[PDB]
Amino acid sequence: FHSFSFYELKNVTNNFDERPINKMGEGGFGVVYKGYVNNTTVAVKKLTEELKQQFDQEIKVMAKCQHENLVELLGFSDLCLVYVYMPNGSLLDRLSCLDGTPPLSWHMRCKIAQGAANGINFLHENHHIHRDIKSANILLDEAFTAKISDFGLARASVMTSRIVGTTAYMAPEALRGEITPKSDIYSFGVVLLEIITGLPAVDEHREPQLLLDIAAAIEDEEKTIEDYIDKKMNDADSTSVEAMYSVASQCLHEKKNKRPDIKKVQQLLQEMT
Ligand SMILES: O=C([N]C1=[C]C2=[C]N([C]C(=O)N3[C][C]N(C(=O)C4=[C][C]=[C][C]=[C]4)[C][C]3)N=C2[C]=[C]1)C1=[C]C([N+2](=O)=O)=[C][C]=[C]1
Repeated sequence: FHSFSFYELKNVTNNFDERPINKMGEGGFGVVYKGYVNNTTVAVKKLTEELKQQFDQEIKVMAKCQHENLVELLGFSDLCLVYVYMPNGSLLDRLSCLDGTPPLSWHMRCKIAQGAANGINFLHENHHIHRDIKSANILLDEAFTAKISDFGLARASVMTSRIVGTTAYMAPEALRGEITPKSDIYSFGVVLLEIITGLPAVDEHREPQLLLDIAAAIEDEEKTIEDYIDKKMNDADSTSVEAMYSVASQCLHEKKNKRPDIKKVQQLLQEMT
């Protein structure tokens, strides 16, 4: 950790230039900018007291959660969080091949899914619920090691009146204010479908619009997973694919109690390879 000056961060972000190439992404909770400090390329997240909680929620969890499959926080400071730069961005942007990056091989996809499961496993073992598991919050380092980000809106492992998260990924019970680690499982389910299909979780111009409903159609023998396997790879085999799809289907059980725990997800993803 460390305590950066707002002016230093401002200086290394070209006055937080809200224009891409120093900007690199934007959630609901803030904007992310590229920076250089201590000869280290960094990410700078600039973030009513709700927002100030998400800052300390990020610090509190990042103060007591270091794992190979979680992003690393370097410091803080207009509230600003500083992270180690993830040169290969988000799983979402790499699945979509944004900026012309090569399609991820099935081999790398299988590694990213296990990494992502291990990061969720560490969170759940340390009595944290992420509450916003999605391809955009799985980041990729210099070796394409999966790194879970955005532990804002996380909570100790109940109902809330402020339903938060990303609709296209959220469990039914989470959409009704419930807060259970089994919500993280369902959302990871949607991530596994993104990995298999290369399709976004919501596409306004697509029928169906939600990848969730594609999942349901396949369970009702009206679609097939083979017909949805991402065509932008040459190293997929049916066995590993339909084994990963099996994990996603178990993850996407509408009834929370019938979904596996993150430990069983990890095991099933290992058995796959
Ligand atoms: O670094 C954090 N995030 C982020 C990091 C990010 C890197 N990029 C750029 C990116 O992936 N690029 C990929 C390669 N590119 C090319 O053009 C290319 C290269 C080879 C062949 C063809 C094309 C362009 C650059 N985009 C990013 C967004 C977000 C981060 C964020 C947080 N966070 O709390 O938001 C925490 C920890 C780390």
